[PDB]
Amino acid sequence: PKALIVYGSTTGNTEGVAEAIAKTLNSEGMETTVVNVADVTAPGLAEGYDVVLLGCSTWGDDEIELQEDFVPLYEDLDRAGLKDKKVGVFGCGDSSYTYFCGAVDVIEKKAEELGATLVASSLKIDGEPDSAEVLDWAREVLARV
Amino acid sequence: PKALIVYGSTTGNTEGVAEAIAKTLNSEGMETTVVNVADVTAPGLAEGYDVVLLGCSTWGDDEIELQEDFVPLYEDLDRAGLKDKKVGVFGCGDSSYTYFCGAVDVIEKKAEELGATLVASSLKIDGEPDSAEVLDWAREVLARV
Ligand SMILES: Cc1cc2nc3c(=O)[nH]c(=O)nc-3n(C[C@H](O)[C@H](O)[C@H](O)COP(=O)(O)O)c2cc1C
Ligand SMILES: Cc1cc2nc3c(=O)[nH]c(=O)nc-3n(C[C@H](O)[C@H](O)[C@H](O)COP(=O)(O)O)c2cc1C
Repeated sequence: PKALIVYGSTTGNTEGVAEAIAKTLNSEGMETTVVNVADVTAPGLAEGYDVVLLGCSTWGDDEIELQEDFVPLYEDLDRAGLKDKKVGVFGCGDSSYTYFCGAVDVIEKKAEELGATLVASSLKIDGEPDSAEVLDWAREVLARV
Repeated sequence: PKALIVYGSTTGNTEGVAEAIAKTLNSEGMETTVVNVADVTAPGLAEGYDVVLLGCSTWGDDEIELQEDFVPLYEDLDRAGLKDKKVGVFGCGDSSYTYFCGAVDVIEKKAEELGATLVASSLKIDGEPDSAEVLDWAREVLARV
């Protein structure tokens, strides 16, 4: 099977989680392409992948701001081919702020409204990722695809 | 059975939806308590209710914000006794915005992480509330009590 990981990341945190997910998936025979969301467009993006993992950090002062590179994909996510596609959502944040990983909830709800199959409960990284939590999430995705 | 309807509303729209839902529930034999979230504190809020309906509009000048009175309830929602509780989420918004009722997305996701049972898909109200849409949702809730 093939996986796509698309991430929005300002300081590299969510990018590092994407890369760590991909290293496991690739090691377990699921060919995985990791791309900055800034470099993709929505139409047909999920077609041809058996699973798509969406990563996005949360920013904004006293608000949920999606990491800015992700917003155009969120706006047009209805064109990506997610109906009955396996999806998982992840992202970095920090529980000292108001809406801890709120972008992850916003993106996961839209995926669900668009008919995606959510492979696992979302991965919400508080601060610096722990390799155990990232690895177990990658194993859920593998088990479900 | 007893229903709690807790709402955050700045211009009265989600308040008016709360009242319309309550009319339905009360006409179908529930004892409904309606409260503005500005007047409550989180600890133990849900205790003794058969179903809890959480209503909140979407604000924020630039991005997603919960209606301001709801924010402290959301932040301390873990104290509200939602584990194994039947919950429904509703809210007003405007689909001209990027994040249409994004406060509903965020509250719904948190309620499920806290172990609540969602009794119905969440109700997202676009602009002026439609009485048929509200009534259909209230009847979905009543059938799960
Ligand atoms: C001004 C500002 C606002 C933030 N707001 C949030 C927030 O609302 N929720 C959250 O969980 N984390 C919040 N964060 C934490 C960032 O998501 C966190 O630093 C994350 O590691 C960034 O990931 P990235 O490098 O992939 O962009 C905020 C950080 C800053 C500096
Ligand atoms: C400044 C401002 C920001 C808003 N932002 C959003 C938004 O991000 N998403 C949305 O769906 N609706 C948004 N709305 C629409 C309000 O949610 C809508 O007017 C609603 O009826 C208010 O309900 P309330 O009277 O219960 O507070 C915004 C409205 C205003 C005035």
